[PDB]
Amino acid sequence: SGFRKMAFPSGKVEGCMVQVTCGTTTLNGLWLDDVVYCPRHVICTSEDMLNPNYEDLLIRKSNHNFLVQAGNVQLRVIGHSMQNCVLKLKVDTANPKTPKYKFVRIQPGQTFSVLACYNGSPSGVYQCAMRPNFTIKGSFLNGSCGSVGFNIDYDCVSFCYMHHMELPTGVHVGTDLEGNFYGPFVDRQTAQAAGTDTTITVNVLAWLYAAVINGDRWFLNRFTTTLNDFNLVAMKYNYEPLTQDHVDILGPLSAQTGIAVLDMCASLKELLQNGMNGRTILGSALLEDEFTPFDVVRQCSG
Amino acid sequence: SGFRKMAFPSGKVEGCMVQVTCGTTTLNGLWLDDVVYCPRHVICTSEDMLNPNYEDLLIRKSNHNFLVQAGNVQLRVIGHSMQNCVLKLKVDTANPKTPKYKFVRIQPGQTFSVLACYNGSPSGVYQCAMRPNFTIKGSFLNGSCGSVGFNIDYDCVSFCYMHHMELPTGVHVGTDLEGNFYGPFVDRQTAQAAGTDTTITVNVLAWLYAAVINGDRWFLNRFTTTLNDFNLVAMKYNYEPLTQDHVDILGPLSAQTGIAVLDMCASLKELLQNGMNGRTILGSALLEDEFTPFDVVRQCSG
Repeated sequence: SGFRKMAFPSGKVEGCMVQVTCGTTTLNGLWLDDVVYCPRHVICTSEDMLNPNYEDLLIRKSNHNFLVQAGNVQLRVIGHSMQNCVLKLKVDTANPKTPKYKFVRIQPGQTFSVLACYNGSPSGVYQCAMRPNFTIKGSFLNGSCGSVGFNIDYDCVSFCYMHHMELPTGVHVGTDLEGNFYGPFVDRQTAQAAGTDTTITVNVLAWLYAAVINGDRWFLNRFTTTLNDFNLVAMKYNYEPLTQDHVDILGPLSAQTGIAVLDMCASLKELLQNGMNGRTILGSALLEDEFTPFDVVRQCSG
Repeated sequence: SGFRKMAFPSGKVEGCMVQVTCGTTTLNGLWLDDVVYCPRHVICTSEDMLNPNYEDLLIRKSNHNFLVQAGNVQLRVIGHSMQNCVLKLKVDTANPKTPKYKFVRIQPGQTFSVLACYNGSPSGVYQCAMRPNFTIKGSFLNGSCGSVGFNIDYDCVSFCYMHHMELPTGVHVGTDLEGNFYGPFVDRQTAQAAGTDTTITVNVLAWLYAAVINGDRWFLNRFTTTLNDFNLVAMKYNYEPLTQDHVDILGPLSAQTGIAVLDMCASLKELLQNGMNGRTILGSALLEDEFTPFDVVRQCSG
């Protein structure tokens, strides 16, 4: 037992991380087969980032302007291409360490592991959620751009995130591996509004189930509720509205615990309206929304 | 910016994890050079764990009773030995993936990454602290025994923990890699008292520094305190007493922030006596003690 915010083992991704240099700027890239993926702002000076014309800036670069280094190995760049906001550098060598992989565009509220890297070298791994407003609350310093987020499904690494920018607000934004930003953001150093965030209700419910499974039951109450009544409270507290799809996803956890989804909603309602009276749930004094129903089942069944 | 509970990249450790089977019991082992390390209770039935005589139980085993599997590879066991509470199985092949490594006995209050494994396969990685009372609050299911905790220092993996048991209280206990338990625990299924825990004060101070660095400054106050006055409050709140060694370790963080250690102690005092008034610090509604001063500096300087 016990419940931890758990990342995926990072080895498979560690083998794909490289350093990419173009003029003065250095950041991380992802080396899969004979392609290196990295943020296209690797081609920008710090002055350029105020208002870059990426097409013009890239036209001034040739294959040999891109300096790609895997550990001490140098890769030879034989093609370059811009797809949305990623650069794809064709290199002459297939990464011997390419895992089985897919590129996926995750949905807001889903979770993934981030391997934070600097200069193409891994620093740490942590689990995080794509917020409803498509930001992430990460740990990313200068040089972390191009670090990637992923999930693992048996043997297969599903890459879902490439880090591009820190907003002035301190939250993080980035793209899928086809270079499309999550959310309304652009790769330019301007004020950008993320817009209102909300709490991922189905994940909070999943974590309350996790808590019941682990012995934390103090929040179970004698009430129930309706979907529409619960959603009136969700709206007041800036929780995402609960739908039947969410109810369905919680089914297995409802079955394991013998607690009906709508009864758990009633417990949650009481916590929203009354707080936690200084108590804790799985060591948190707040309601945790960074576990999905799948995260909880994985962790509970090994 | 941003501050996350960050594990070390696990690849180097993933390559050393194997499955060890002896009679019916299967758990994880650590394959380094030509030795496999695993918990000695791999030789126990579930009945044996009430009161095992490990010497007698092992005398009934031969090299060929130990079934060691790395992925699909089978290792051949050519020697077996019990050191304290670990078994050391000599195998005929050196692990080609042995990283540079050391075995270390960490001190209470230090942190490490855990690669949680089942059947010799990695499931997840997370960061945790050795509690003052030498337990850990992990996520460990049946089959996770032999999973290991580690730190990485450049190229070198310092293994510090092997998981052995879940206490009835739900906390986790284990050994260093020489097989000596941390704390007063034994590898027997009996009630075992962990004894009073306390909060790792120097780590809470380190995390308040982390918060200042990241913009969370609301808790900075106009007071200061003495070491002895602060320690009178620490004792009341079951915080470890602060010493000058701890003050010294916080020096670099005091320097970066321009906040004297004793002034940060005064902020902490006020939080202990007044709570957090429903506020948060780095997204936590509680005082976090699972970051060491070194953890904070690593994360702040990449």
